[PDB]
Amino acid sequence: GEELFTGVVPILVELDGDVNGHKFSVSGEGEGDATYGKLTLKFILTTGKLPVPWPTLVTTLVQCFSRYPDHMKQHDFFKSAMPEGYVQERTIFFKDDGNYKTRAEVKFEGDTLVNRIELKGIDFKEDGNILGHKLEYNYNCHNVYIMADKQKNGIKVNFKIRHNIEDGSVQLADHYQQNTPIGDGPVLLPDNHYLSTQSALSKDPNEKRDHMVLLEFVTAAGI
Repeated sequence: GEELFTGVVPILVELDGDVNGHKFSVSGEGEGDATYGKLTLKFILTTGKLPVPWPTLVTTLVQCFSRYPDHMKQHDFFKSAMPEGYVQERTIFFKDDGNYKTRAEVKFEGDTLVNRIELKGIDFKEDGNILGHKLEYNYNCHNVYIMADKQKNGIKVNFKIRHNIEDGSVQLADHYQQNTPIGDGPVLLPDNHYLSTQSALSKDPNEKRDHMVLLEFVTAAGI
């Protein structure tokens, strides 16, 4: 698994979502440098209207591209799971608003690491922060504490996101995630540790379409 990320690995992201009955589809393209922990990615609205601000979809739209220093390479579940992949299942709640429920399967189609997603979002208020587009186009460093689940030969990941709002307030969003290998073969089940995470949103000055340009850095530590 580790040996498949030695390089700059191309990457594709297909998203299908359905927020309060608002169907859409997104389509990301970019590479990933596991060595540098580094993601570069253009996103693209392919079908329909976007009922949600992009920062909401960030954590949803490849933890196998996290940098693991040599002394906890024996903790890198995401990459051992390869090339057959893993299932990443999340529910995100939004304090005093709705929630997303998220299934996705991540794996190589040949040389291309593919991330294909179902999303479904319910009980968002027509005049709330989310559907109202009340969110500062930005993103803050976050930590992702990763504990094991021998029970389901997988991992369990608690973290929260502080979405900046236009007012000055914050729209927190509690993430409950569990990752399980698609194949049947042995994986590395880490000791307790986190991933320090950095996301920078931007725009293509030459893209008429509704898109996101995203530079990420994910390094591990803690151990």
